[PDB]
Amino acid sequence: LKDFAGRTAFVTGGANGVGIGLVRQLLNQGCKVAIADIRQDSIDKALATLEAEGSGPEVMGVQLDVASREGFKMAADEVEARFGPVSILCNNAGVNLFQPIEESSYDDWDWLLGVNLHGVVNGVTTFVPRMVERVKAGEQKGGHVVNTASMAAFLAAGSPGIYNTTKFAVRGLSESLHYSLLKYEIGVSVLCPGLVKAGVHEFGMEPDVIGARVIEAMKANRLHIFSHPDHKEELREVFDEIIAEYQDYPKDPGYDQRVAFEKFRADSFAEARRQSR
Amino acid sequence: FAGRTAFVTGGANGVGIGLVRQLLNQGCKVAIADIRQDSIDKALATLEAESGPEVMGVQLDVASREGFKMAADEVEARFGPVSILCNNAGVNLFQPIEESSYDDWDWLLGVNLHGVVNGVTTFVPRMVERVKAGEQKGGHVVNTASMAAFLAAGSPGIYNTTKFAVRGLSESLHYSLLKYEIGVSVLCPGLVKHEFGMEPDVIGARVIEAMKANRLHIFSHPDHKEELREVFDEIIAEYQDYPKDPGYDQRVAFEKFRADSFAEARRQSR
Repeated sequence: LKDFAGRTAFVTGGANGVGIGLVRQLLNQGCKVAIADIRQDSIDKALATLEAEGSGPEVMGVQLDVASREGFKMAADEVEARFGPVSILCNNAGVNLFQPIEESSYDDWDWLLGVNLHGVVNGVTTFVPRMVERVKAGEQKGGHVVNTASMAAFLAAGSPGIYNTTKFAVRGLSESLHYSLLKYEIGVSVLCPGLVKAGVHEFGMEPDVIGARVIEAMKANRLHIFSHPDHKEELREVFDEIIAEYQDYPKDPGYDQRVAFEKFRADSFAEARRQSR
Repeated sequence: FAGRTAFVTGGANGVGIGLVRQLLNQGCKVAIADIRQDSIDKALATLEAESGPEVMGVQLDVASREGFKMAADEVEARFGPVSILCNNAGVNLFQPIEESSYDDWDWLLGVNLHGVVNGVTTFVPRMVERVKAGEQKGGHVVNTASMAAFLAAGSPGIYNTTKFAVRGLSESLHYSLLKYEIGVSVLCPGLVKHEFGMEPDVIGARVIEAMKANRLHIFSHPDHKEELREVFDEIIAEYQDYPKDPGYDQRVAFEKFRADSFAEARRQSR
């Protein structure tokens, strides 16, 4: 992704937290940015303070429930009418609920799936096919999709069960999209933060620091953005344990033929990853 | 195992019928649930051709929450409380995400994700209440994901998305159910029997052993171990040796703490 100047970006959950940091840093790269958020009140305050920062003519707000496919289309059309084609999409909207799954209701699944999973599906489905059409037409060159997952996309304990489910799903979506969009040179990253700012609420990473790390990772088309170096050792141990779960099973009939074919699609996939790096 | 009742979705063939047969061969009573009536009937015919007083069939669209509830009720009215749940229904679609419509998402999410959500929401609270009442001891939920829960290429994008989600769901439920001694496994097979795919009976047999160990990931296939080791190495290699940001020292002290607790839960699990 060369040069951000003159590009239009759309950021869901853009009104605060990780979102406002992304918006600010994109602005700092010369992007026009639309803040999309569920609450009009949060949007107005974000716009107020970005105007106070001097970015006024480069930002707009659009009230949006990311769970709504209809709403997402209408919001995209509005932003593209005002600021022109969007080539950067940050699906950053998210909600949480600290509960194990066996204590969670169908209403709880619907609420979290709508915002955390559908929001990303809807963002991707609204914008990516537009991007792909513009690229095939020579009307767009390059672009990026950043989806905010979590370290919960790797490290899943008992709670928050539904959250961990939606974050693993966002990771699988993002990894798949990353490989399918290489041919169009649209980048895809999944942002996997730890704690964002007992004093717990106090020592989380600053959204602006996360934002800077994201911009650099987008420039690299880095698949996994580990904004936090915190979990490296733990994740390595978790990985070692999964590998340790392989059992020393006997060859079933058809094994040699199957592995021969398998090493074949394995080669094509390692080829796709090698081109990604 | 003997005397337990199991409920298997997509139970009419592939992996599902492998699990059904092997579960039947441990002395379980087994309900085959599947969306297609005649599939069920074919499976029931094959199995009678081998006891049939211990197997039943129930038509079910796993995407339907009301349907799942009624199927659960029917099974438990005839065979008794279900203590083994295999959420094994699944569909695939070989397409990248940017070429997939909302209808494609709704279909695959319906079967592959909502199926597991519905199975778990229908049955697990019943199991937990019974464990709490001292009416049930032990139990198991096996969810069929795929090696696509680990190895996600451009296609099939929606399929990979649903399988990551089932894996994340299974891992979370495994840890939360430990205190009720209800086991949870995610079955991650490679190719199933098209002439060199693994026999479903062999997958089922390996699943039964893993259930007894409460093994979190069931890698039925030795095939992918080296490939997966490589993927994990590349993921760790994406970590960036970033500078210490403000609060880093406190934050990392806290993370070592919750990691310690989590590492403890995993050691207990093993």
